[PDB]
Amino acid sequence: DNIPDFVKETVERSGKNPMSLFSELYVHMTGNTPVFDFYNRNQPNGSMKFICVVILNGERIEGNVKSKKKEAKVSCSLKGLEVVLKHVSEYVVPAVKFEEKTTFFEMLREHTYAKFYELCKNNALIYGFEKVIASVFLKINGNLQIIALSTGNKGLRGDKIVNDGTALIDCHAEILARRGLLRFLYSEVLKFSTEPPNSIFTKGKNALVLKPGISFHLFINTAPCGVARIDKKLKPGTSDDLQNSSRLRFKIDKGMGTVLGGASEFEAPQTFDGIMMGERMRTMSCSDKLLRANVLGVQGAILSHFIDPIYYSSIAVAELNNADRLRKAVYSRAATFKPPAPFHVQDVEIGECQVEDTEQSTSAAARSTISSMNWNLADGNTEVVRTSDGMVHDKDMSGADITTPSRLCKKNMAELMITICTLTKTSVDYPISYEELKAGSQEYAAAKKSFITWLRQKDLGIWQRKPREFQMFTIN
Amino acid sequence: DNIPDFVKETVERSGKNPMSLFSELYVHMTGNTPVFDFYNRNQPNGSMKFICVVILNGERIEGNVKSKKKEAKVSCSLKGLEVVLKHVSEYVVPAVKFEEKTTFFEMLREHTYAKFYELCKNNALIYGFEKVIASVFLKINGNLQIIALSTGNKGLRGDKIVNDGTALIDCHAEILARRGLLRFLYSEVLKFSTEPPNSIFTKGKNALVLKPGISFHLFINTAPCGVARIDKKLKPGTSDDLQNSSRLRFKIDKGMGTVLGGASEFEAPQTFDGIMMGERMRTMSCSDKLLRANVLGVQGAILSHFIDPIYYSSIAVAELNNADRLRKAVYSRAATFKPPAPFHVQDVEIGECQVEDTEQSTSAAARSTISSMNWNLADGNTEVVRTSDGMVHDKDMSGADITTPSRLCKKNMAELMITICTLTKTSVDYPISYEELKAGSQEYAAAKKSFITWLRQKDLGIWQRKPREFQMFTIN
Amino acid sequence: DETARKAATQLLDQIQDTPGRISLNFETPEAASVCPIPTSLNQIVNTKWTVNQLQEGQLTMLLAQDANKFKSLGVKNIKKGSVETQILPRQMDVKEIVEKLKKQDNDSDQFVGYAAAVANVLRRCDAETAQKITQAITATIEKEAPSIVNC
Amino acid sequence: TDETARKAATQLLDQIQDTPGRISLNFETPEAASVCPIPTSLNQIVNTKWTVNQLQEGQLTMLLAQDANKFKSLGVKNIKKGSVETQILPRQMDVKEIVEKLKKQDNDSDQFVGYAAAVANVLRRCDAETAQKITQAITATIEKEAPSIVNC
Ligand SMILES: O=P(O)(O)O[C@H]1[C@@H](OP(=O)(O)O)[C@@H](OP(=O)(O)O)[C@@H](OP(=O)(O)O)[C@@H](OP(=O)(O)O)[C@H]1OP(=O)(O)O
Ligand SMILES: O=P(O)(O)O[C@H]1[C@@H](OP(=O)(O)O)[C@@H](OP(=O)(O)O)[C@@H](OP(=O)(O)O)[C@@H](OP(=O)(O)O)[C@H]1OP(=O)(O)O
Ligand SMILES: [Zn+2]
Repeated sequence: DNIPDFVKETVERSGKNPMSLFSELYVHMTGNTPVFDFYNRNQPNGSMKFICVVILNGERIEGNVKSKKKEAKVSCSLKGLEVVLKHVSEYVVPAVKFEEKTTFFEMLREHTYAKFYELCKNNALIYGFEKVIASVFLKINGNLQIIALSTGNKGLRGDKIVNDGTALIDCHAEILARRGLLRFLYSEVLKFSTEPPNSIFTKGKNALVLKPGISFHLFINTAPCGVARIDKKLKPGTSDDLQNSSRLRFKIDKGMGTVLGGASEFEAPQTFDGIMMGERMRTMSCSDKLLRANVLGVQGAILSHFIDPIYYSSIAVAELNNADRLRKAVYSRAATFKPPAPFHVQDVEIGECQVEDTEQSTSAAARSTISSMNWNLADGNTEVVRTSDGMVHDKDMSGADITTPSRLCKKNMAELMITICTLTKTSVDYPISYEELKAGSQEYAAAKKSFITWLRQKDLGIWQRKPREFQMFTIN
Repeated sequence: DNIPDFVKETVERSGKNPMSLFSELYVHMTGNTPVFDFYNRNQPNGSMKFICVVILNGERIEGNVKSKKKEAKVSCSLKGLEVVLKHVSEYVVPAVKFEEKTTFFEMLREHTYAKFYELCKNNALIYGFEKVIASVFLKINGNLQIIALSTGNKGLRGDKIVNDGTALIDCHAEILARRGLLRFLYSEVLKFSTEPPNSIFTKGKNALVLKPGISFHLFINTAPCGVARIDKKLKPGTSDDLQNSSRLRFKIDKGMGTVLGGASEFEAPQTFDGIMMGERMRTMSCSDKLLRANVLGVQGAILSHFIDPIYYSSIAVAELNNADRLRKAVYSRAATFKPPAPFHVQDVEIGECQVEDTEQSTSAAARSTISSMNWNLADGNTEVVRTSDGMVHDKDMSGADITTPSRLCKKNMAELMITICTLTKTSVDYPISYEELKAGSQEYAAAKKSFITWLRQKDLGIWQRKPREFQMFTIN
Repeated sequence: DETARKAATQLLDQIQDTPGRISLNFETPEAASVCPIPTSLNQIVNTKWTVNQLQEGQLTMLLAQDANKFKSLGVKNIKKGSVETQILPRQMDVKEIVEKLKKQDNDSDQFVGYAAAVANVLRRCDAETAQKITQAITATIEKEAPSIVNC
Repeated sequence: TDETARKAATQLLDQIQDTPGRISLNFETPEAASVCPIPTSLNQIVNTKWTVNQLQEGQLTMLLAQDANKFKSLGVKNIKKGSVETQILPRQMDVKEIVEKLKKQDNDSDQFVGYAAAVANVLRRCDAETAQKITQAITATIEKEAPSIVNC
């Protein structure tokens, strides 16, 4: 045929219809929008025909003369896609910024997008994932290096849950970035085990402690879902309104928003069987997760066995208002809490981006994507994960669908942790489950229980803990 | 100078120059500012004259020849006034029809049109929103009296939502008529609180009971959205499309028409934060809300504490009226339902008018407007609101911009009910919110829940309830 | 055609002189036939109330009055908790239920899909059909599994 | 603006364009420190020997390539403890009284979730032959009781 098979393969890999992708590329390289033409061809006995041409890059993209609209338009779209595959180019925009003002976070914002396009040139299949972008930066005495970068704003569906823990539950960018940070921390711990001088960790009184001058910064291109996005009102007016706005919220499946529960609502714990019967899964919003990470550290329960708690040093959101709105959700709620020793409340610096608020390209027609991507410096390669099931899909030698667990799933983290046990001659009990391993950190578990009890006491909300079956798989 | 004297007398009565009146009319009609042009021409006698040209509703209007630029502008403004005024554009009042036929609703249509035109004399700016109209008539014995009047065929935008209830959700004509009827019932309750003989209520068992012989009638200019008002030449298809003729239908913000449920996005309830950033807000169609009003009454949940349920007696539609379709939309699909006592299904009468002409009709092909008006017998004065925000706008000191809540908003109803209870010496629990106040009526809430459950069971569709955040504001 | 025109010209003048108010003419066969009201809406009541007692702007006049004159109605309002229940169960089409209801290797899936199909079938049932189905459910479960039920 | 400031700005945009993910600032010149100021709470100037260059992309994969003898123990002992409850494990056992209540309960406001769970738990214990025959009878009961639901 007149259409190369590579064009069809690209169309299939993109996941979009040929017309939409061709129109998007036409908008990307040119300042116009394709408009089809339907000139007719008359046979001696009479006929009706459709062609569709479109003019891109000065080439005649006139399609085959066919009877009906559908085949003519798909042929024209395929020809235009062949044209765009020819003369390999892609959307790029030079960066400009104002200086001499507070623009430290603008550098982080611009560099995150620049690093995003660098991986895009290596793997073009990850284009269009700019709707939600998060990154983690590490600062050492005025020198900053990116660590993690990830996308995604969807969650695992209820019917696709498994008890073996190889399926990701939350695919939000600000959580995948934290997972990449934990992977980088695992790599750093391994480096300390093999070369203490070249590592950022040092031997402390009880566990590994970060060297002086080491700090981590988190940047998100949009405000996290939850308390920070409820309202923009300057004043609440009443004490009840202030209390209501600061209460916890939870997410539901792929739902873009959040649902607020009252006192002693949803008190019954979630059940594994009930979810399979049709009950919708409830997951806490990103604001409450950030609050929990600030209170209890970002290292988690498992990594607490070797390293001291680590907290974010600064949070940057590319929004104009920012300031008090995000502070109230991140620090003010747990300001009065007094955790035990170790672990403590961190006064994370809150910063506002200079200019170039990202809401038009993050909240307009880009929500149709279902695939999320994660990247970390420890691995050095990009990975795409389908948010519908939390697993990566690929084509085998015969072209059939093959699925393998993601590198950041619970099973892979447990395998890495056990590999750390084996490499450093750290003997562990056997057999042990994932839940038992997390419960081994007495201090972390006690701090988490105290924080949950204090949250309940302050009538802020009720934590909807996941069913125990999600962590009941045995570690091998 | 070819200018009708009625324009001049209306200008004199308004107390403003023709330029100001024309500017106000243009501002109410469209969402932009007028564009002006001028020409300079010589004369055989050596004099100089000026000609002014303006654009109204996309139509070029040129004023008369005048010796001054201001005079030419005044003439052009007068021409635009004469164009936009329906008093001479189409007719003043037809006031002629055929008798001896069963067209009693024609009298109601003529009377409500006459009332709308009479209200257009006190305020000469409220002209132009006669595309869609609705009214409620009170009938006792052989006497009729109009109590409600409102226009509007659009809804609130998704980016203008607020949690304090000062913004109207639906601006269509039918809903505002019921909202005004609520205020009329409140005034009647106050009249009964001091003069039981002079009021329409009586001291019956289980709260107030309407006096015998009193009924309410509703008239609609055009067929309500939803099941009715079908103007597609493609005709119904297979049995699946036949089933779609009774399925629940919802409105779309910033759009037109109605959409059919069952898509891949109608799952999960709406959220405040999600709608804030661009999620489409779902609003029940007019026919759906008519069914709800017919089943559960028109007094609402808040007023159920004082009075018994009240149902309409007859519904009349002028244009695009089908007797079979209208009955099926509001009566047939819920006749088999058996709501708990005292609620019952009302067999409302379906009526049709006498005159209908598509060529001269003003149903849809005419120009659209952004503002809507409502009139109430209890208030006695007209109110104009902007659909985009559902808030009253005014000007002071020949400038600025004042935003005022509408009289039909939820907050105004809450204050009215609070005054109702305080003046009647009936104690109410404090503090209380709008959501809790509506839930106080045990009988109405149970009936509504049963109706929703029955609608869900019979596979008609899913009722899209508004997010809870819209009614969490505290009532003082 | 006598008294018909004289009757009709009164309504033809009412729409102009007094818009919004209609006063039908009765006690005359020639006048009542001009505007025949529907028989369902033709109710005759001899109540003392009248339609002219209404006044424009009555809400403002009533509000601007002393509270002494008004009397109580003997009613009480109490608080109540709202229903937070969302659309809890995920819905699937009728055809989608059918294939899972007839699956053979349900043992390998721990009868999860079969249980979900049964639950959604129960959801579509009404008050009586669901109860009868439940009673049959328990009867056939007890009859075929005495070792598990009869304890 | 200036000449030193403009040179620093050009260097910053050159670093942005050439090497994404790497940030280098200047502090030896007060003018060079004013173009891109750092918040006082995050400056924290300190003296150390570590540097950014010690980080390498893909360092994790390279690390497992080394054999065992180059790795030293960290002196940390891990003991499992804090088992939540002796509750059996995969919800395989619902107590007989509880499941009898669930199956015989009249109030079905739980959207039939508990009833389906009880039915599934009962079916799980049934042997292969007796569970399959229960399936045929139960499908027949569903078909006969409410044909309108499935006859569509
Ligand atoms: O960062 P997330 O993706 O949200 O994962 C966390 C994490 O679970 P992982 O074991 O998958 O990292 C938590 O554990 P800690 O890091 O605090 O030890 C916690 O689980 P626990 O409270 O059981 O430790 C919580 O899960 P849950 O909400 O069930 O508590 C949550 O996982 P979710 O993804 O389920 O939110
Ligand atoms: O618009 P209306 O005709 O006044 O109907 C409304 C409203 O509908 P909208 O939200 O479309 O405006 C709500 O109904 P939902 O849409 O939330 O279903 C709410 O009713 P609920 O509180 O039961 O939801 C409300 O009350 P109000 O008019 O005081 O705002 C009344 O319906 P009810 O009076 O029957 O409650
Ligand atoms: Zn989020």
